This record gives sequence, C-alpha cells and structure tokens, in this order.
Amino acid sequence: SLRLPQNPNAGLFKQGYNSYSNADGQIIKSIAAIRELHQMCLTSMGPCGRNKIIVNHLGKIIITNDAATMLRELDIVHPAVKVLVMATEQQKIDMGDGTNLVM
Amino acid sequence: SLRLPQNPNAGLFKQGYNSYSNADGQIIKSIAAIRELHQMCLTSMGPCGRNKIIVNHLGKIIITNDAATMLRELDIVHPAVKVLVMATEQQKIDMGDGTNLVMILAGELLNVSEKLISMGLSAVEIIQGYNMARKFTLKELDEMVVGEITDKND
Amino acid sequence: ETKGTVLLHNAQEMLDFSKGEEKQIDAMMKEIADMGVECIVAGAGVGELAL
Amino acid sequence: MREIIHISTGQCGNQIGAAFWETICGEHGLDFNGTYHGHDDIQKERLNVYFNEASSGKWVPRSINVDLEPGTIDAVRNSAIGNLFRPDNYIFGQSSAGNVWAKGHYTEGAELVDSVMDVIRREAEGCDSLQGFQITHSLGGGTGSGMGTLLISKIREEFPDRMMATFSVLPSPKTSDTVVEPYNATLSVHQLVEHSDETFCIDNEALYDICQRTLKLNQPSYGDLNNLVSSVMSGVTTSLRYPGQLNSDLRKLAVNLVPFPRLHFFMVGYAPLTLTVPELTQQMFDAKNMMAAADPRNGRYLTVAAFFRGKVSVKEVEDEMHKVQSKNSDYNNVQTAVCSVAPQGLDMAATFIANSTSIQELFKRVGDQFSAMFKRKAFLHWYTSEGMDELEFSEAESNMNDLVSEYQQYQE
Amino acid sequence: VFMNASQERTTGRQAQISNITAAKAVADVIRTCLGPKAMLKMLLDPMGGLVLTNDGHAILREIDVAHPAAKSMLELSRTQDEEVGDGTTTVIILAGEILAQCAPYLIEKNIHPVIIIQALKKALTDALEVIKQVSKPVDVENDAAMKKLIQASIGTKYVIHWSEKMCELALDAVKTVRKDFEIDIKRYVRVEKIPGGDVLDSRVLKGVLLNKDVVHPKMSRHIENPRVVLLDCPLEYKKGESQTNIEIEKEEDWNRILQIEEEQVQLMCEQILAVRPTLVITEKGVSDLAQHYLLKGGCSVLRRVKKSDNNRIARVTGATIVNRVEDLKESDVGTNCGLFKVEMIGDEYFSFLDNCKESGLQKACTIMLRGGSKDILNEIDRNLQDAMAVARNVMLSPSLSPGGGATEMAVSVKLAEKAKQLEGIQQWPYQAVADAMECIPRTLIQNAGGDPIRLLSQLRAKHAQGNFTTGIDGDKGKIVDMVSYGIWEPEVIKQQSVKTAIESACLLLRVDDIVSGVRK
Amino acid sequence: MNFGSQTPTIVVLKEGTDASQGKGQIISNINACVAVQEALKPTLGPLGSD
Amino acid sequence: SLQLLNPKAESLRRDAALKVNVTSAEGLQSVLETNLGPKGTLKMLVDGAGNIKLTKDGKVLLTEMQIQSPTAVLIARAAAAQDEITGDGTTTVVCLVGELLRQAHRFIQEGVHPRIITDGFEIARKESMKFLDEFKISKTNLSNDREFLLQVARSSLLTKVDADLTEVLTPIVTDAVLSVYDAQADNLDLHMVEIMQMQHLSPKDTTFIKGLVLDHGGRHPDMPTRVKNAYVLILNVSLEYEKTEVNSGFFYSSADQRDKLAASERKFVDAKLKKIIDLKNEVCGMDPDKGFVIINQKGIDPMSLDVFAKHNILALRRAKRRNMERLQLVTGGEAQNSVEDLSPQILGFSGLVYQETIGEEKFTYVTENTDPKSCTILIKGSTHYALAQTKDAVRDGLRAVANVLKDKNIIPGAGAFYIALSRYLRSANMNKLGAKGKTKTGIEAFAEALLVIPKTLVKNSGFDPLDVLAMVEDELDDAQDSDETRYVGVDLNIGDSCDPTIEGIWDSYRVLRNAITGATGIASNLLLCDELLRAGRS
Amino acid sequence: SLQLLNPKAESLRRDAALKVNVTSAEGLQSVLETNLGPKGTLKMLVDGAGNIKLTKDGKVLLTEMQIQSPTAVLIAR
Ligand SMILES: Nc1nc2c(ncn2[C@@H]2O[C@H](COP(=O)(O)OP(=O)(O)OP(=O)(O)O)[C@@H](O)[C@H]2O)c(=O)[nH]1
Ligand SMILES: Nc1ncnc2c1ncn2[C@@H]1O[C@H](COP(=O)(O)OP(=O)(O)O)[C@@H](O)[C@H]1O
Ligand SMILES: Nc1ncnc2c1ncn2[C@@H]1O[C@H](COP(=O)(O)OP(=O)(O)O)[C@@H](O)[C@H]1O
Ligand SMILES: Nc1ncnc2c1ncn2[C@@H]1O[C@H](COP(=O)(O)OP(=O)(O)O)[C@@H](O)[C@H]1O
Ligand SMILES: Nc1ncnc2c1ncn2[C@@H]1O[C@H](COP(=O)(O)OP(=O)(O)O)[C@@H](O)[C@H]1O
Ligand SMILES: [Mg+2]
Ligand SMILES: [Mg+2]
Repeated sequence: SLRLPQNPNAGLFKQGYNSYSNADGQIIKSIAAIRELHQMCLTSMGPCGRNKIIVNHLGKIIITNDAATMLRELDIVHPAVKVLVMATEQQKIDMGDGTNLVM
Repeated sequence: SLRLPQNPNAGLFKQGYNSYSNADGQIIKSIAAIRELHQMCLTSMGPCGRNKIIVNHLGKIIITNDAATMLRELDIVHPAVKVLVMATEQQKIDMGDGTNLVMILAGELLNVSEKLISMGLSAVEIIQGYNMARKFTLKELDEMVVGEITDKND
Repeated sequence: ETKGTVLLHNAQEMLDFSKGEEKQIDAMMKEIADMGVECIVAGAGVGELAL
Repeated sequence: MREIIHISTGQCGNQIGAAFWETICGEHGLDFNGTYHGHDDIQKERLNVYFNEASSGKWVPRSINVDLEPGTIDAVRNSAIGNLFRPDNYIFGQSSAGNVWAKGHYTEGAELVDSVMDVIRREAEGCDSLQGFQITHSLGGGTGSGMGTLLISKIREEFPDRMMATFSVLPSPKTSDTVVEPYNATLSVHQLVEHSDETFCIDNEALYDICQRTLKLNQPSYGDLNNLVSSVMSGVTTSLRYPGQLNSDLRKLAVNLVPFPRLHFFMVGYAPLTLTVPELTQQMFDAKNMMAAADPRNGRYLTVAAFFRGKVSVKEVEDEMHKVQSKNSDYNNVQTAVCSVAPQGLDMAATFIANSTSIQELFKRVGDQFSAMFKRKAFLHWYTSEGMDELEFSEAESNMNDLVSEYQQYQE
Repeated sequence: VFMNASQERTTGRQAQISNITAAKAVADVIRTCLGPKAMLKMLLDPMGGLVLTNDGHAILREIDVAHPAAKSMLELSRTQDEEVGDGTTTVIILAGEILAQCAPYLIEKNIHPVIIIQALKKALTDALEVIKQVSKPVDVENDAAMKKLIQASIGTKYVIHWSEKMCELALDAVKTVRKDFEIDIKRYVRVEKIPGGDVLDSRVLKGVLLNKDVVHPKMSRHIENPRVVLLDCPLEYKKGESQTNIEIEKEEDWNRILQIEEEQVQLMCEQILAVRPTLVITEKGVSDLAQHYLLKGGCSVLRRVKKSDNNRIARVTGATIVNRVEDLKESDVGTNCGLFKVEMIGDEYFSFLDNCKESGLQKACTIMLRGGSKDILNEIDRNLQDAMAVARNVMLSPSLSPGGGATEMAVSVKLAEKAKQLEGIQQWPYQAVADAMECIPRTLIQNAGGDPIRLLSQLRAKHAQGNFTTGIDGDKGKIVDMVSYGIWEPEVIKQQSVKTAIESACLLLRVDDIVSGVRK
Repeated sequence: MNFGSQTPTIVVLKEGTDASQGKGQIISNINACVAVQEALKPTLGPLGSD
Repeated sequence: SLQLLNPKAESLRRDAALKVNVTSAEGLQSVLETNLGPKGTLKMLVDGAGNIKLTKDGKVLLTEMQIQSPTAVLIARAAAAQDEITGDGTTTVVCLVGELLRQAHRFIQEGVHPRIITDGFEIARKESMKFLDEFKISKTNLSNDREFLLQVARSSLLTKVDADLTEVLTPIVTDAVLSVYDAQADNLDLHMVEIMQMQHLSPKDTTFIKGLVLDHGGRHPDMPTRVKNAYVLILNVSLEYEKTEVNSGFFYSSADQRDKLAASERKFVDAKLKKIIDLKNEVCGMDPDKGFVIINQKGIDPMSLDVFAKHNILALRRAKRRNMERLQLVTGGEAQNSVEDLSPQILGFSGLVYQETIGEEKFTYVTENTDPKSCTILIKGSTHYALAQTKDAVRDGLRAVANVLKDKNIIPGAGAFYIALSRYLRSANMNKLGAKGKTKTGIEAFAEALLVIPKTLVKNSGFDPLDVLAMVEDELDDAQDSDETRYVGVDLNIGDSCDPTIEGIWDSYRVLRNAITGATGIASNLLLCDELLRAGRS
Repeated sequence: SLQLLNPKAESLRRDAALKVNVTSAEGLQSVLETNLGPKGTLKMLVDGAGNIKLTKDGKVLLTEMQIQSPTAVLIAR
C-alpha cells in the first residue's frame, strides 16, 4: 500500500498528454482561472481605465489600455483563454474598437 | 510501437520479484542449470576423480573430491540447485557415505526427464513412475546381496 | 561471585591475610596429593600460587 | 557469570549488532567462518562469554537477531558475517511495524515474540551460566521499540534475576524526519525503566555532530555512526570479556553505576575519536565528545566510570584522577578500570560512562514534543485503532513527569 | 536583503480568491460521500496501512494539504466529531458553499468582509429560531422509536442490512453506560476487535474481554461465582528506592537473604487469602513463586493487565483500585460476577467475564465485533461511534429535528422570505445564506441520479403549502414526507452544522494576505 | 478515462512572468524614478558636480 | 481540487479507481488460480539470501511477498484473517473477491449503480445462510467413527501433498484427534497438539508419539539414558545461583572466611536439593527397576547436576511454557513450583522414557502412558522447506478436522455447495424476496461468480471446464424429478462427476460461512469506493 | 528463452499479452467513445506550439496524438 498501480491505461497516450475532463471538474477549473485575466480587461475599461505595460520576449515595450494589443503578446499556456484571444483579434481586424467589450 | 506497455498490472508485487513458470522452456533451463555443476561432479566421482579448488570468501581454501563438502562454500542463486546441496548435506550428516551418488544420480534423473517432458508426459505421472521404480529398486537391493561381516573385530 | 573484595579492619588481619592464603592453598594441594596423583587437567586459567 | 546472550532487534538493532560482532570477532580473534586464529590464551580464555564452542571449534555467537521487515535481516545475512550466526537464530516476519509503537508492537508481539521466546529458550539452555541479556534497540522506530518493550517484559518474566542491559538509540530531533518519533520514544521508556537494569543512551543527532566534527566525513552514513557505536560497545564488553576484576562482570557494572533503581540511563564517552593517558583525559570529559545531546557541564555527574585500554598502569590513571578531581570539583566521584588488550587499530582508548542529571534535558525535550505537539491529538488514531487506549498515553506522560522530577530531586 | 519574507506576497483580491477556491476544493473531494448512496474512499497513508471509509472526518485525518486556509477547514471535522460524533461530512460540505456563495459579492459588489459577518450573525440567530420551531419533541423511553432514531445514521453506511441488530447492539450499550443529568462517555466503551466470524452471532455481553489466559494450568477455567480483586503492585520482591548495599559477614546471611525473599511473598499472599478470592488481577507482572501459593487457596493469576482494562473491571465487578495489600478488606472485594470461561481462538486466548445483572456507579461493557477482515472491523467500529453518538443527543436534548435536508431547507425558505423585508445593505449577504442551505438536498439528488432543477422547484412549491417535514427520498429520488418515511435525526447535529459552518466563514473571510516561510 | 496518474494545474501567465496587483507596484515605480532622480539631484545648478 | 491544495499528490477517480480494484483483483487471482485444487502447482519463495520455503498456502504467499497495491493488502488481510482463526479457505476468499468484482464490473459499465448491486449481494448472502441449514447434514459424535475422520483428513492433505505423504501422515492426525474427544467435549488444539522440527531420515518416516517429546536430554554421561518407570516432577524454581536484590560484597577478612562464604553461597542450592532427596526417600522402593526425573522451566547450575547424576536422577532444564502446561495431561500428575510442600500424589507416571541423539543435539522421548490426556506429532523431514511444507499442511489439517468435532454438522465439497447455490439463486421466486428494481443482475452476478471456483479445479487438470459441467447440469435436472436426494461432485482424474459422500471429500462448516461473509464484505466495500488518493506527512 | 538470444529484448506470452490487448482496446474505447452522437464532447488538441483545434472525429484526434501502445496503433490504422 505504498506505490499505486500507476493507472494501467499508461500504455495509452504519452505522459505529456494531460486530460482535464468534466465531472473531474474542468468547468470549475476554467471559469475560475480566467478570472485573473478578466480583471485585467475590467480594470482597463472605461475612460478612467488603467493601461497595462507588456514587455515581450524581444524587449519591445508597449503600454496600452487597449486590451487586444495586450493578448497578442501574452504567451498564454491555458488553451481556454486562447479562444477569447483570437476572438478579440477578429474584432480588431474587422470592427476596430470594442476589443475590450467583447472580452 | 516505439515501446511496449512493459507488463501492465506489474505493481501488484515489487519490481524485484520475478515469476518463472514451467512454460518458455524454463524447466529445461533448470535442468541446464543443474547440468552446469553436475558436469563438475562427473570429474570427481570415483578413485580417479579430481579434486576442486574452491576458494571462498575469506580466502580459506579447501581442495576436495566430495559433493557435500564442496557445495557448502559456493553461494548458489538457482533454488533447484540448492535442493541438491541440502540433499547431499543430509547424506553427509546421516550416513556420511555416497554423496557423489546422490548428486550424479539425481542430476541424471533430471537429464532423462528432459526427454520425458519434451515427449509430453505429465509431471504427475513422472513422480508416480519413479516412486514405483523406487519401491522395486529398494526391494531388489535386499535380494541380490551377498556376503556378511559377522565379526566386529578382525 | 558477588563483589569479592578484601576487608582488613586492623593490622592483625593485614599480617595474617597474606600467609593465610599460602596455608590454605597448600592444604588443599597436599590433600590432593596424598592420593598419589601426579597430573591434573585444568578446565580454565590456573593461578600462580596454586601452580 | 560466564555468559551473556545478545538480542538485537530492529533495523537499527541489526545494523548495530552486525557492526558489534564485526568488531568483537576480530577483537579476540575468529575469522567469519568461526575458526580461531588468535594468539593466545588471553583471547580464548573468556571467549565463552559470547560464543558457543561446538565440536570442531566452529565457534558461533549467541545472538538472536529479530525484525518484522524481512529485508534487513536478509541483507545482513546474505552479506559477510553470514556464516557465524546460526541459520535458525534469525526470526523475521512480514509485514513491517510500520514505524508505530502501538501497531507494530502489539501485532507482532502477538506472533514474533512467541517465536522469540522459543528461540531464547533452547539455544540458551545450552549454557550453564546465564548472566543477563544485552539488547540493542532503537528507541524511536516501530519494530524495535515495540518489540523491545514486549520482549523485555517477556524475558524478564522467564528470567527473573538475570540482568538486562540495553543500548537503545535515542531519536534525532533534526535528522529523524518521521513525525511520530517522539510519540513512540515516550511509550518505550514507560516500560524500559520499570524493567531494565542498566541502559545506555546514544543519540543519532549527537552521532552526526561527532561524525562531522572530528571524523570530518562530509556526509555521515549510517555506517560511520555504526562504527562509533560499535567502539563504545566494544569497550564496555571488554570490561566484561577480558579477565579482570575492576568491574568484573555485568552485575558489577550495574551495582557500581546505579545509585538508585529508577536511574538506568548512562552517557557514553569515547576517545581517541579520529597518545598519553593525560592526553586522553581531556578527550573523555570534553563536552563535545558526549554522544548525548544534553550538555553535561550544565548538569551534574553522579557516578563516573572510565574504562581505559592498551598500555596503562595503575598509577598513570590514579594520578590523572587526582589531578582532574581537583579542577572539576563543582561538577568525590571516580571509578577506574584498566584493561590490557588494545583497540583494533589504535593503541589506547578510554571509554567514559557517567550518570548525570543532564539526561533530564533529553527528557524534558521529548516530553515537550510528546505533550505540546500532541495536545492536538495528532496522529493518534493510528494507535487507538490497534486496540490500545488513550489512558495509556496519559500514563506515559505522567511517568516522564516523574523521571524529570527525579533528576530535579537529586538537586541538579 | 531584508527579513525572511516577500517571496511572493499574495495581496489584494487574488488572495481571497485562492481561499474560496481552496475551501471549495476541500468539499469537492467528499462531494460524493453524502447521502444513502454515498461512495467509499480508500486513502493510502505513508506508513503502510489503509483507511477504508466514507466519513468526512476519517477521510480528512489522513489527507495533508500544504495550504493554511484549507487547514482551518480541515480542523472543523474535529469540532464535530469531538462534540457529538455525527454529521462531520455535513459540516465540511456546508461551509464550502457558504464561502462560495459569499464570494460573488466579495469579488464584485465590493462588500467589505465585516458587513458580511454582521449579516451572518442575524442569519445565525434566525437559523436557531426556525430550527427550534421546525423540530418536534419525542419520548426518550420509547424503544420502538429509539431504534428507528439510532438507525438513521446507520442507513448512510455499509451495515444498513444489519440495522436490525446494530440498533439493538447500540441501544443496549448506551443504556449500560448511561448514568441516572443522563451524562455518558465513550472512554469505557471497549472497541476490542475479533477478526472473522459472522455479524449475526455477534452480540454485546455484559462485562470485559481480555486477550490473555491464566498462568498456571491447574487454575479453574469455569467458576460459578468469581470474586475479583484488583492489584496494582508488583506481587514480587522489588529492589527498592534508596542506595542499599547489604554487606555480608557471616555465612548464614546469604541464605537468610534468599529466604526472606520467599517469606515476604508468602506474607503478601497469605493476607490476600484472608478474604479467599477466586481471581486476582494484577496490574504489573507476577512471579512464578507467589502464584504458587495463590494457588494454595483457590485464586487465579493472570499476566500484567494495563491500567485501562482494570478501571473497567472496577466498575463491572464493583471493586476498587488497590495497591497496598496490607489494607485489603472484605468490602472492597468484587462480587456478583456472572460467569468465567475461556474460548479457543487461533489468534490469542480470550477470557470472558459475565455479570449477574442484579443505584450506584455506571456499568461498563464490551461490544463483540465479528467482521470479515481487519478493515471491516475498523469500518464497523466507526459506525458504532456514529450510531452511539446519535443516542446521546436525544437524552441530553429531547428535541428531534427532521432529516433528509428538510431542516436546512426550512432555513433556506425563511431566510429567503425574510430577506425581502430586511431592506438595506445587509440584504445581499443575508439572501446568499439561503443559496447554500438548499445545496445539502441538491447533493442528495445528484448522488441519487435525479435532476435537481425540477425537484428543488417542486420542493419549494410544496414546502410552503404542504408541510414543514417534506424532503427527498435518497433511494428513490422522489419527494416523500419525513413523517411517513419514518427516519429522523437529532436537532443537536443541525445546530453544530449551522454554528460551525458560519463561524468558520467569519474567520476565513478576514484573511487579507498570505506570507509563507517566515521561521519555525 | 484520464491519461495518467495526476494532472498539474496550468499557470495562466507564462512561467517566470512577474505580475502584481495593488498599490505596491505603483509605489515601487515611483520609488524607482526617485532612485534615478537622486543621481541627478546634486548635479542641478551652476554649482553642481559631474 | 487536490493539486492546488497539495503541491504533490496522485488522484484516481470515477473510472480508474474501479479499474484498479478489478485489475489488481484479476492480477492477484491469476497468481493463486493455479494453486487451487489437488493437481495445482507448487510455489517456492526465496527472499534475500535464498532461504527456501515451499508451500501451497495462499497466506504464506501473501504474508511473505511485499505488495504495493492498495487493493491487494485488503485481500491479504482478508485471506489471512479468515485463515488465522479457521485454518482453511484462504484461496477461496481470494477467488470470490477476485471473481465477484470482475463479474459485477461488466454491469457497472452497463450503468447500474454500485449501491443497489451490493444490496443484491447482501440479500443474496442471507439466502445462502438459510440454505446452509437445509444443505448441511447432522452427524452424531457418540458413534466415534474413525473412518469418518480419516476421510476428512485426506481432504486437506491430498490438496497440499501427494498420496505418498497423505497415506502415512493421515493416521498421525487421526490418532491425535481421537484423544481430543472426551466427556467434557471441550476442544483444545494449541495446548494439546504441537509441531516440532527435526532433521532426520525422510519426510515419509513421520511417526506418532502418545507422550510429550522434548528437544533436550541429559548433559552428564553418567546420568541414565533409558528409564523404565520414571515419575516426573514439575518445579518452576531456578536452581542456579540467585543474584539477590542489591546484595553486594561478601566482605571477607581473613582467607578463611572466603572458603566459608563460598560454601555458604551454595547452602541455598542444597536446601532445595535436600527436599528432592527427602521426596526420593518416600519412593525409594524398587530403585533399580523404577526411576526419577526432574524437569525445570529455568536453568540449573552445572554444580548441582552432579548431585542428580550420583543418585541416577535424570535432569532436564530450560523447558518451554507450553510443555509445563502439558506434563499434567500426559503423565497425569500435578504441578509444583516450590520445594516446601511435597507429596507423592503430584508425581506423574510414565511407562517408557528413552533418549536418542543425532549429531550434537539430543531428544528425550516419553510414551506408554496409562491414560494420556494429550499427545504430540513429531514430524520428520529432510530440508528446511520440507518442514515448512509439513508445517502448513499439519497446521491447516488439524484446524480443518478439529472444526468438525466443534459442531454437529459437516458440509460436502467438490463444488456441491457452489453448484447448489447456483440453481437456488437462479430458480428461486423473486416475489418472496424483498429486493426490487435493478437487483435483477445482482442475484445473477453473485450466483454466476460461484461457478468459477469448481472449474478452477478443472483448469489445473487441463480438461475443458465448460464441457465437464454439461453432464453435471443434466444430472441435477433429472435428480429432482427422480425422487432421489444426491449431491454431485467434480472428479479430476477421469473428468466426470462423482459423489463426495462415498469418495470421502468433505469441507468444514465455518470455512464456507466465514469465506462468503468476509469476501462479500471486502468486495462490497471495494465496489462502493470511487476515488483513490495518497496524502500525508513524511 | 528470448533473453538468451537478445538480453535487451522482452516478451509477454499467453496471459500478459492478452491483458495488454484488451486493456489497450478498453483504454482507447473509454477515451474516444464520448464523441459518439450529437451530445458528445469537444476535444482541444493543444500541441506544444499552442495550436488549438476543436473536433469530434477519431481520425484527427489519433493522427495528432502519437500512439505509444502497439495495440492501439493497429486500431488507429
Ligand atoms: N544510530 C543509528 N540509528 C539508526 C541506524 N539506522 C537506523 N537508525 C534509526 O532507526 C530509526 C528508524 O528505524 P527503525 O525504527 O529501527 O525501523 P523499523 O521500525 O525497525 O523498520 P520496520 O520494522 O520495517 O518499520 C531511526 O530513528 C534511525 O535513527 C544506524 O545505523 N545508527
Ligand atoms: N464623458 C463621459 N461620460 C459618460 N460616459 C463616457 C464618457 N466618456 C466615455 N464614456 C463611456 O465609456 C465607455 C468606454 O467604452 P469602450 O470600451 O471604449 O467602447 P468599445 O468597447 O466599443 O471600444 C463608452 O461606452 C462611453 O459610453
Ligand atoms: N579400485 C577400484 N576398482 C573398481 N571400482 C572402484 C575402485 N575404487 C572405487 N570404485 C567404485 O567407485 C565408486 C565410487 O563411490 P563414491 O560415491 O566415490 O564413494 P564415496 O561416497 O566414498 O565418495 C564405488 O561405489 C566403487 O564401487
Ligand atoms: N435515507 C436518507 N435519505 C435522504 N437523506 C439522508 C438519508 N440519510 C441521511 N440523509 C442526509 O444526510 C446527512 C448526513 O447524514 P449521515 O450520513 O448520517 O451523516 P454523515 O454526513 O456524518 O455521514 C443528513 O443531514 C441527512 O439530511
Ligand atoms: N481430491 C479432491 N477432490 C475434489 N475436490 C477437492 C479435492 N481436494 C480438494 N478439493 C476441493 O478444493 C477446495 C479447496 O480446498 P482447500 O485447499 O482445503 O481450501 P483452500 O484451497 O481455500 O485452501 C475445497 O472446496 C474442496 O472441495
Ligand atoms: Mg452520519
Ligand atoms: Mg485447505
């Protein structure tokens, strides 16, 4: 009763693959985790909004209250956030404002 | 494809534990494991037998031609070979005579059994065969006896 | 067997404690010998006074 | 009397016992095969204290090594020093005490103890002079602590008088990772005091300090520790296996070093940790050479007893004592025991064993952990499940209040 | 650098967000461990054992979380277990929801963490009022209703099939420990285990059960009327306190010293035989010689018996704890002992002590458990602690609250109705208390497999009109009133659940920052 | 159903990305400018230092 | 939920916890599947050095091989706990929990709840308890049928060892058990029956000794070896020196006080020896024909052994606690511990006492008693594993046959109990039962799981397991209508049915009762568990 | 027997190979059966480069995710 049997489907998909299904709690894990970046666009909203300084890997500094421009440079590992990222980019290449409202 | 699942449900026991069933020719290997040290005993049976340098852990050496004595110092891995060590040890303690006969006979019974198991004889019938042969063997040893001492001092 | 230690309260015991031993050992040994024995096999270490 | 049995229990017990026999066998001379290649009477004429002469002179030590983890016994056996001990002596049974006094103890006393009483009986019947038993246990573990307690009790019942010497290894607060160490070490002393007759305290935490300070080994391995423990053991046993009269024989040791019954605990002291008797004087009494965590200078020595070895006269030691008593008076106590043989490797050593009020520090500590860190009734369900109740724990803390008190009562 | 801190200071709003997520995570582990169809949990401790159970307290004992906010949630189970002994999972699952519902507001509507606390005390004050009104009294002497009251908690465990025997087993045990106010304690309740056997033949027997046998073979294995006498002392000569050192001068002294060792044990044995006992139970060990003449009168000697097992014998046989043997009289000798008998079991011997059964001191007893394996014994033993815990509350408090979530749902309805008339700034946290109280029936519907959308909607429609005893049948998953269902729980467990859950939220809500790694 | 033994949670930002909330960062930014300001404080004036 | 709380942990839930309990069960079942039955395979266990120990008992396999899985340790405690009190049915518990989990897991995949499935096992278990009352048969012990005990002994011994060892070792058990039954009818196994190791000619030379055998003998050569009529004496007093509670120095002043004091030291031993000489004076008649022997529980000083050797009194020291509790049963005397009060009534009686030695060790034999209330079973063997194999065989054989005398019933085996429960659970009207809903498959799952045990016996013989049950099913279809109550069996020699009533195959009562009760409890608890995790401080 | 030819080789025969084939098929079944029907769940194939893709077809799920087990490779083919 020391070492587990190690999930005998380990002969299936490699260790790098991670499954985060439901019932286990995926929805609870996601809706929450993204509340951090939800407060980023919330604080940068309105005429009195706060711009956010984003330093990319190259070092080109940008300071903006424009949400979109922000998420383009942020290297985000969470896949569920990325649905919101390029969905905001569609508003940029098309309508051009409201990047922050759609997010 | 690049790697097997490496025997699933193997965490039931420890990694160091291993099983060895009769299949995969492993009973033939156990007969071959007996054949390694059995051939050493052939060169040590009889008046022209050759002794053996069995140096040990300490360095303490013994040169010998007896099956029971030489097997005490050798550390053995195979358990089936250790049956011959304790069988010859029983021979030395009780009677003190005929240890090479125990090693050379019981090793050859496993040798001829290599042919019997390969033919397709079940293991249960093999034990019944030698037991019925043993009852006839011990019976005839009393029949073909000749001579007696009849005097303690001469 | 339990704490064999000398005890000498006065000088009269100090004078006799040294020769008492000689005498006693000698007595036991003479006893052994009047029987005509000429060799004794000991089981452990033998003292010098008995030797 | 002539002989003493040596029980070794637990993973720590078996390791220290294997080291102890490795030392002893080479001391008075026997290849690990049992044959005696030694020179001469001095090493042979008290060999019957711990070896059974068999026909053919295959001496075999009288030791009962026991453990609930097949593995430790097995390792020792398959190793060197595997021909000496008779195969029947080892008594080893699955599963593992699990590092719990309660569980390991009760469950396997229920089984392993029966088998041990069986081995302790017939093999010993074999002698004509039982004198007592030497047990090496670890105070803080599972098997060793629990079983030790059970066995001590069981043996004492089957051998009333027989002295009972222990060499329990106290736990290391820092280097003993397991959290339930104090909570076992407490239950063990509860019964060690009621039964034992003389016991020696060795602390792994103290062993680390001496290993890294004097020896300077970068990382102590349990091996080093074991070697040092082995050396003190060897000196105390020579106090026994060499013909001598100064503390001749176990019972004497006890009488000499135990002022009153409920004080068994001794502080070993050994030097020349890596020579002239004056040189070794300072090393014995240096506060850093103690193998006990508590400082003895802050405490109070009660009965000192120093065991020298190698070439030393009567007067070398007596003059030394006269000089030392004069300067450490605030800390007349003295007991000398010169030996004739010498340490394997070194010419002359001097083992030091003094009763000291300072042990009460090593018990105020353990009581503090036991109570404060288990006022919250932590990790207790492991013990209540085995069957033993909490009233027993209350009794255990109560009896340490008592020990501490005693030492305080003999005005530190 | 500066002091041992400032690694990564979680400050502001994100610190409280991690605590609500951490507090919610503790309840999610044992979300399925509630209701009659609850699943079991096997936890692996690092020592080598195993804990098979579904009780939230026993689960959270073995788990270890390296987070300070979740550890305060971990300690709430010890509050419930060491207060009543039932409803530990109910405490952990309710608080999670309270911290969670209050969170929306903390995160968004910016109500400061003190205004929520003031809202909860008025909700706590109203919660005790409606719980007092919804509960109905019940007669304590009715054995028919007491058996159904005890088996309410057993129904959520494995031994519901043997509920006909467990209620009789627990009822007889509680009345034995009960003292004629009506204070009882489980320290004398012996939890001795016997691996193997069938549960049907398992029964409580009045008295004790030892693990040891007699010492000498000639001792009587069957006595009609035993007379037990407890001893504390060693019955053997002992070394003694002071520095002693006898010095022997004459040869006739050492044999005298060994002869008085025989006469002192004769003197203490002969005065024990003044009353002529049949069974002498010594705390410490016994000698081979004293036992020999204890035999020359008709006594019976045993091995060393730990203290605990002697304090139970003192209340069973009526004897007193005696150490000084010279002051032994006839009044302090135990009597009215039923029967003595020793059975043969392969594990160990077992000596039985039965009572004559016919105020005074409270009587003790030992409950026999005959399970399937070792884990089945520990599983059943915790069920008795959960079952016998229910029997204490009805005696201390004759009130009886409805079960099946009807009590907590009644708190949800009244707090929701009164929230409209409580107009002000306290309205938003006060209304959020009802949102969590309606979850403890929601968990039952999820475990039953039904849809909690329409069931809770049907529940609130019938709760105001139908009756105050409406609830959800956990097995069938339909709305069934608790009066016809015939299952009731005490009201004391409902009080500790509401008090401990709300009081835990008031502590954790005041947390501002988290700084780890300061010092030991 | 799951692929393996356990599944560690995802950090939202990249590993090693520094971020902070509250009034502490803007005070640190102001103190950073004041730290650069103190280098040029005694330089100002026709009686300043290089 | 556990990863943000604990920085390191492992968690399986809702599909892997079910697969683990079934996969570990099927894995452990495959280990002990081949050992079950008479034609099963042997299994050695060589741990560290290469200690060898050979047996087919599942308890020895489980309690010697360390196991890491959390499911199997509960099967280990369940298989061990059932065998530790009953002595039989170890692998049967593993096969039931090994089969009942996989037989229910197929329906968990179909979507049936674990709660209602285990509810079907419990109500089905109560039907088996009601079936044990009708299935068992009454047997009166007053007849004292020795042939009935011989057939029960061959049931367990044929499973462990072959027919050569069974025929010679069977009457060794029957002669030991024949003396167990008495007027009081109180069973006593541990004190009465014992096992002792002895390396000797072969395992086949095991013989029965009616008296108590001891593993020690006379130390001195001049002491008598054989004694015709030896009256034993029990004394728990220790006759070597007694150290004496703090007593210290014999402060001697002159040299003589020393001799005097050593003599003094002995006086304590001679005070106790004189009581033995005074006792010998009462029984001094017929001294060359008769004899006297003293057995001590503690050690005897070698100085005092010469006193017994001069009077030709046999001395035996350092006996066990159990042997002192058995001399009264064998010799018929009474025990004594002190030397003050003696009498001739407490002395026992023995018709023959002799000693035989091999190598360095020496054994003392006692036998030819007038009315021995106890006896021993001295087992012979070649190797250490041969003794361990005979240890488990005699340990499991004595417990199995002893339980038959405890009760007045016995259960026939050879699959008759499992096949009978199959037709009972599959043909019984469900309206009589109180279970409803989705309890349809729970009755079929547990009823079908019992069939796998009697065919596991066939899997070791190599025949087709499904085909040898065809005529068994056809026999019971006509047996009910033929108006003849008979119980079928499974004979592995020819691959056809048989009758255990005439063949002598039997099984104890509490084995099958406790096996299903322990197996149903463990298998039910493993099914309801839907999550595994590890957490704690270390 | 195979170790004598190649010490670095391995072999599961007649009971361990059958459990591998069935467990790998059941393990592949338990993961991939959820996409069957209109109420099935969506999978996010997130590779190391961060490419996100939604799908329910078993072909593209098994194509991007390389298969380690030898049995499931035959089912993916
Ligand atoms: N001084 C010393 N202590 C040791 C040594 N090896 C282990 N220990 C101690 O052993 C203790 C734990 O080991 P034990 O309690 O003996 O382990 P155990 O309970 O016998 O092992 P199991 O029976 O398998 O649980 C620790 O407190 C260590 O301090 C050693 O070489 N020297
Ligand atoms: N002086 C003002 N008074 C009231 N509202 C204002 C004022 N200036 C800006 N706003 C509001 O602030 C909001 C900012 O919206 P924003 O996010 O920039 O729009 P989008 O999302 O379309 O880019 C606008 O909707 C606007 O109504
Ligand atoms: N000089 C000889 N001529 C013929 N046969 C011999 C001679 N010496 C020995 N033998 C045979 O060789 C056999 C060797 O027996 P062996 O097993 O070596 O005896 P031991 O048990 O003493 O080793 C003997 O049985 C004997 O018949
Ligand atoms: N048969 C049942 N049907 C519906 N709800 C139940 C039933 N039994 C218990 N409950 C609910 O489960 C909750 C906890 O009960 P129980 O399981 O006995 O305590 P614990 O949570 O400590 O295990 C109670 O608040 C009660 O409302
Ligand atoms: N010679 C035989 N013929 C038919 N059945 C047998 C024979 N020997 C054993 N069995 C059956 O094997 C089963 C297991 O026997 P046993 O070894 O005593 O228990 P376990 O295998 O659980 O240790 C019993 O139910 C018995 O009926
Ligand atoms: Mg409950
Ligand atoms: Mg059997």
